[PDB]
Amino acid sequence: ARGPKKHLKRLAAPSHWMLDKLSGTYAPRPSAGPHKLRESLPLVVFLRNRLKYALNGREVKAIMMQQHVQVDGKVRTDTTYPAGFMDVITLEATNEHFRLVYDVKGKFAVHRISAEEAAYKLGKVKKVQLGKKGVPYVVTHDGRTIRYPDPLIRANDTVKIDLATGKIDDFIKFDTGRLVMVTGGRNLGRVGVIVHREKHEGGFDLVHIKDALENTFVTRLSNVFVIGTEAGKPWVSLPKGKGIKLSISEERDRRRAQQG
Amino acid sequence: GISRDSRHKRSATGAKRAQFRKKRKFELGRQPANTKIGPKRIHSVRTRGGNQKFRALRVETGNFSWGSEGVSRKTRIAGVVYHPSNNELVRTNTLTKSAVVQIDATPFRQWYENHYGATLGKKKGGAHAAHAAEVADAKRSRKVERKLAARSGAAAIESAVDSQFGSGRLYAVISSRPGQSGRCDGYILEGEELAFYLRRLTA
Amino acid sequence: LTVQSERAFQKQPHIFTNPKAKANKKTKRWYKDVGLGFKTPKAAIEGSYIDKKCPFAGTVSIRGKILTGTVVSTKMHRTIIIRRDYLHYVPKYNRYEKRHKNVAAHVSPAFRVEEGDVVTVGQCRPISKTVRFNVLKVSAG
RNA sequence: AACAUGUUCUU
RNA sequence: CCCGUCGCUACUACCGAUUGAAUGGCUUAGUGAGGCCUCCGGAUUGGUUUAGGGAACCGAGAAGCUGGUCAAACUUGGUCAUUUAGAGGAAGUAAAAGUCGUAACAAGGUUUCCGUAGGUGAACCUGCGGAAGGAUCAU
RNA sequence: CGGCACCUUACGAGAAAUCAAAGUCUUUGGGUUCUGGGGGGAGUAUGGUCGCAAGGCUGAAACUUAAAGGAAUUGACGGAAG
RNA sequence: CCGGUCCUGGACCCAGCCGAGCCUUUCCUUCUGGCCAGGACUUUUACUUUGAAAAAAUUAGAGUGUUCAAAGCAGGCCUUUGCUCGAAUAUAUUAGCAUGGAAUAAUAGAAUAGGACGUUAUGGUUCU
RNA sequence: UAUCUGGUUGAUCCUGCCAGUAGUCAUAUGCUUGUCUCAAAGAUUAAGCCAUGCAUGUCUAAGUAUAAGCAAUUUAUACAGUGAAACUGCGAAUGGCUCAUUAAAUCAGUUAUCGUUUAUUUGAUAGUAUACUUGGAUAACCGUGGUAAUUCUAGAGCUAAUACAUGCUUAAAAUCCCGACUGUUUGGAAGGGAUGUAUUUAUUAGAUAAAAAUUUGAUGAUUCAUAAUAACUUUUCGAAUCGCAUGGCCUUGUGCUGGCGAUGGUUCAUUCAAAUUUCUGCCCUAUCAACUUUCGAUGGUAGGAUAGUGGCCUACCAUGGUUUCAACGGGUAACGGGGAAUAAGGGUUCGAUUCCGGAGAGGGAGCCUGAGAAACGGCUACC
RNA sequence: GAUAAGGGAAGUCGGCAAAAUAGAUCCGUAACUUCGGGAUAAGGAUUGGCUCUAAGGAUCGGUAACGAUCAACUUAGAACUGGUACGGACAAGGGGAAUCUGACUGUCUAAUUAAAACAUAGCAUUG
Ligand SMILES: CN[C@@H]1[C@@H](O)[C@@H](O[C@@H]2[C@@H](O)[C@H](O[C@H]3O[C@H]([C@@H](C)O)[C@@H](O)[C@H](O)[C@H]3N)[C@@H](N)C[C@H]2N)OC[C@]1(C)O
Ligand SMILES: CN[C@@H]1[C@@H](O)[C@@H](O[C@@H]2[C@@H](O)[C@H](O[C@H]3O[C@H]([C@@H](C)O)[C@@H](O)[C@H](O)[C@H]3N)[C@@H](N)C[C@H]2N)OC[C@]1(C)O
Repeated sequence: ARGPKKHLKRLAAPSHWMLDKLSGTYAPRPSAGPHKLRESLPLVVFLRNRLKYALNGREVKAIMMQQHVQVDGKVRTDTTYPAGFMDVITLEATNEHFRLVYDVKGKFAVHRISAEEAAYKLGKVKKVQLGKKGVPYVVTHDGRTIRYPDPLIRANDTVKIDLATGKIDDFIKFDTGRLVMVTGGRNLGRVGVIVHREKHEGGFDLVHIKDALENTFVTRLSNVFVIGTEAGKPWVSLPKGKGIKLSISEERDRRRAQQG
Repeated sequence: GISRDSRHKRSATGAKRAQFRKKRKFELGRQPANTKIGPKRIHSVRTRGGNQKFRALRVETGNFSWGSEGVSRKTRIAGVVYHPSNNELVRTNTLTKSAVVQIDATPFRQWYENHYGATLGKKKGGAHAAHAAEVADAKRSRKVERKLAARSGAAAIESAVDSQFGSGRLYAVISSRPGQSGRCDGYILEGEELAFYLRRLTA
Repeated sequence: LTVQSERAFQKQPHIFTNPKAKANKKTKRWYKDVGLGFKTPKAAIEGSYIDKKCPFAGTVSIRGKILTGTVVSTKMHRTIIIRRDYLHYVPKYNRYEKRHKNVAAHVSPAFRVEEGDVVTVGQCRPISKTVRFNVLKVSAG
């Protein structure tokens, strides 16, 4: 087709953006950036369709042209910036902070956080190898590259990064017993804890997990995001629900119970 | 133009395929360089992605390696004496990869004499004996004499390689691709491969 | 079977036999393990054949799909065609029909294959117009 | 032994 | 009740001299625009930069020239497919009350029918073998 | 034990005539081959193929049409019988 | 049945279903560290179970006085300088991937023995 | 709602079709037509032909301003504000339209790249063994014009850069090769070179089965990454750019210095893409049974070409490859799919068309530019 | 016995006469058919010189798959080259669509007729 597409049709936009059908023909097309097109949430969606801070995209343009909006602390003006998993969005003018986290229903809930909290994030180790001049580095899930990591770090490990200096604070080894959070699949948004991992050479590795309530659920290894060291201790704040799935009758019961 | 697509060919069953689309630029070919031996002329080619290739149309000199000795020098190419794929390239001295060529043996001779102190050729004529007597009676300081002694023992080389040093031209194989890189580089023939090509040549 | 039976010299790439190094005055031979649990044959390691398309003594890697089938021709130099039988389900009649496909695969001279035998073939890079597979294991016919 | 034929259309 | 030829009319399709015609595809051979590569060329131009008047020798270089390569397109021939004219010929079907006979339905007045072969205005007749779907389930 | 048949019955089958299979089939599945899809046009035309020929095998379409057909019932008729 | 009744609650008997483990001549890989985690081997298939994943829109379907409805994915709250549940769920699976089972239907095996075991059998020849 | 009814006969029971009946996001047509919400709309025949107008442009404080353009006198006799033109940069390869071609092709699910290119984005990332900052061109502009005519341009005179070409500003210790003298059983030494990163070739690291008589990454897997040696290159680039604030130190010189930024740059990573690619799955047709292989058909070796694999092409060689499990050929009133209509169940029929994939821009072919096009609101040629 | 601008059978009873074709290699070849043919159907391409390359043998001598020596003209390919020539003289088919007629090869009017006439195999009749 002669070259790269620059438009995204509304019906072809990822469903986890909850874009209404009849608004118009097109959808925001997330720019090339740190996260994949499909597994990211562009800033215009975050700052318009979630927070209702803007009535439309022109006012989104105006808001970001005034250095208000920040991603991972740095200032961004790209209206279609592909904000993704673990990203921290700072709004100093409103005195408000956020972190993109998968709510259990499968989306990015509006997760408010504190200023002290809005200064770090987490990163899965894609690979570890030597660059030029023999210097070792590890690649994270957000396109960040860090040189001179701990000589023990391997793939599938989570690291803590400070959003100011880009430095690594502390990390996690991947093994049985780790609190995690599924990154894709049908088990999206739910928080579990590693039970077992089954290794298929040449294939796709399988990992067995368990929620706080006893539920064993398997998932592709590539969708496992370690979020802690043990059960009950995440390294970030969790949304209203703590990542446990509730059946439709359960939620209906709870809605009736709450409303009287 | 020239194309590399597979759609113009018959299926493995033997069916004649129908036209699918017009020719695409991402499947082009180009003209062979047909590199020759002469004064250097190198033309750049703009390729896909903004990269560059170099069509060696004519080359004088190439960087050749004596593999065993761990040394390589920028000699000059005399001619083409054998090509595995077509005798038309040897008959017209066309340089491509894997062409058997003769190079100037002179710079390797200088390196041999300077790094060791012995000489090659081994022929016992007039000029050969005169140069041998000159080399054996050269002026060497005591520390250079001792470092050359530390380089002794392994001084002698295989009988086929040094025998050819009588003519000042060795046998080599082109290892570079002159049409792709603009370099005409290679390595000296040695051992089993050398015996194979000599058997092919003298015949 | 003569190893140097061409108009060119047959050798493995960048495997140099320094004819005066120390003591191993033999034609050095390289190989690899193809992975996935498959055994490197002994005729590949202590052998003399030269095959740029050998999974073990050549530069092709195995990756993708692993297939098995019955050999129906060895009438080609160093490649075979295997026959994979299968059943195709036709939902309207709730029944099956017997269907087959022919696959061409490279067979290293490390193996001794003949018509009637079951092979396992691993996928490699396209190494011919029709060949994308490569014999890895041979069983009795 | 002989013996061919029966305008059209209904109620 | 009913069969075929024959007579008037209408419609459909078939065969048919015309080496008929037209349209569309594929293709041998012949010619071949143009680009690209290559090869020299050298209008022009700045000096690798240096010379008492400037004489060398550096660089850049247009038109054009050589040989290739891809190859539109035209002519010729071939082939394939699809429409289509045609003297005349031979069918089919339809259409209240035209002609000739009466083949079948009753043992339909020579039981009927099948295959084959001859004959004849027409239905049909005759020979050889077969069937009962017979006019005999039987002496 | 095998065979050519026959008689009675009708549980059963069938539109019936009838059927020991034409039964064990809406309570619908033992294996398997071939053939048909209203009546004509037509086993015609065309192409192919076999044949010495006569012909055999393969085999359409346009068009036309409301029935054609099967088995039985009552009557009528018979150059049928009593 | 205790009955223990606030629809529902515990040890005991009764039976019923889905399961496990041992023992019966006994299948159910095998070593190392020392009920997991790194080595050495595996007769092939069909079939069936379960799962990973599988674009929205459309379909089926939960919530919503678009005044109804088709629809849409919204909206509702003492009336705020705010607070708020949401944007469900199944369907997809011929082919590929992973997985439990061993009925049904195949395939292989020891017959000129060229057969199986000898763990720490015995001897010999090679390699690392 | 898992349903039938009329028609052969004097009457009957059947076969069997014709007819009736209901739906269609299925099209046309007739008649008729008050209100509201929603809404398809030159696909079908002609991917036939098209008058006219519009559909792609683009400037921030941060590339280049003597408009002989506009405003006023101002922290500005180098300019400083606004703002034409032009140079430079970027975009124009997206979108939108259509369904002609196309039947293992496209496409769908599923794979692969240990088989490649990738502007941009986002991470990183280079002190390498005249410098108070080098040159010369041209546009814009005034000026003479030529053609019937076009988004045609020629002579002449200026003049710029983030345009074009050139070129230094520089650490620290250390390693290696050559080595005149010199110590003297094998030392020191003057003096020469290479130090980065790109390029090409060759050769070495890149190890990890458990006890006697040292450091080393990843993968299922590599000749992987990375590193070293010797050499190679019509030498890649390791910043001669720009805006606002103007600070601090005095050894007071238009001194040494240093804040947010613009833009740019090599390599790797990432992201957006692309190109190939595995397995299985397409309608009718035998009045299509053999097809392919001259001139590549199936395979092998070597090369050439490509971004890269590969008969992609060439040379030599072998004689192979597909097929009744339907090859090959022919038809399609055939773009594929998500889907649509009807629906007891099983099915039947439709899908040009709101999303995804492909293909095309009258027909054919060939190219330029560019990261990306065989582009047509780009060029070239033929019809 | 030759040649001829443009036209190309308009000449003539009639293409009479002349022209055109022609060797060899490679390609390609219809109807019809007694299946043998038709067929050189039709219709295309190539061909010189020079310099090379490859293939095809004989006799001796013990994985001899080798060496030594000898030897004939055929075939195929490539580079170069010229006023694009080249079966360079010579030699050497024009072709196609049909009708009448005799099957065919063969035979006769020496000295105006070569034919459709005679013969023929096949078929029948007669003694
Ligand atoms: C000379 N032989 C003839 C034979 O040719 C043929 O005759 C046909 C005859 O069948 C045709 O007759 C046809 O058409 C006629 C027409 C009145 O419609 C009708 O009789 C009927 O439809 C049909 N049979 C007629 N039209 C031509 C004859 N040669 O059949 C009869 C025959 C006597 O044997
Ligand atoms: C039964 N056989 C018949 C034969 O008898 C004959 O029948 C004709 C029939 O065709 C005539 O009838 C025909 O012609 C008339 C008119 C044009 O004359 C038409 O109106 C009528 O529809 C048509 N069928 C009829 N009038 C007399 C019969 N004998 O017609 C030929 C035939 C079919 O073979």
